Amino acid sequence: MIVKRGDVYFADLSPVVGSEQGGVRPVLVIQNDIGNRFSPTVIVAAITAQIQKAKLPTHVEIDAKKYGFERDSVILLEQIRTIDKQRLTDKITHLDEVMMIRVDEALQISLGLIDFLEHH
Amino acid sequence: MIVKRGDVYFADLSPVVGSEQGGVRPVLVIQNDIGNRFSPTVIVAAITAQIQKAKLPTHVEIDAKKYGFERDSVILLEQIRTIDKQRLTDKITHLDEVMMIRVDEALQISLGLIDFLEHH
Repeated sequence: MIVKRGDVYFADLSPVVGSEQGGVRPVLVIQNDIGNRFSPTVIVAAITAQIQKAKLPTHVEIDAKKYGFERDSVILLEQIRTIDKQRLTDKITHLDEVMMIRVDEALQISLGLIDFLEHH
Repeated sequence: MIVKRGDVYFADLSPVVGSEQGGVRPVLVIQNDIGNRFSPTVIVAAITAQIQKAKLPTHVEIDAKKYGFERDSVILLEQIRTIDKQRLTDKITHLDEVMMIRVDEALQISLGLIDFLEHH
């Protein structure tokens, strides 16, 4: 119910079609905190353990040791979903300010809000 | 490329969970144009004709007459989704720069990059 931006929860993103990221996996809350408190829905970015290195400017690496993670992981700002809050299950961790500034950069690049080819 | 940021397509969003927007409905391409060229996925915002007027800062009105819609509609920047391109069916229209400026502001608000409302 009462999530905060920067929180990481488990969520089932299934069912999916084609190259949509499915499965029960960590997701990062990226919605504003007004909707996070008051809305039945939340906007999340999928997290994967299939890669550990950011290949693209829409990727942000998570160090497993520093956070709640079993494996070094990558937040995929190209894989964003508005999900009903019923999909969220247990909380895993909360990302710090420096991590979220990286997230904001990748998220703005993903959504064409700032330049893709610029180093910011 | 396939689609361009600002393109509006029908997309088959079914099935969904809870308060997620579903069905076959118009959606607005909001992913950057580099991703739109190369990626199998596209990021979109759901459009609804259940509401005609924007009374929340995450909402942008679409005038049907101007844009070749059947019914005046609202773009819901709190309802955004990465979908496989296979979900896109027919192109409806392309929103102009004035509309896309309003979208970008609604997206910044939705995603907590600027204040949700003006703070006294």
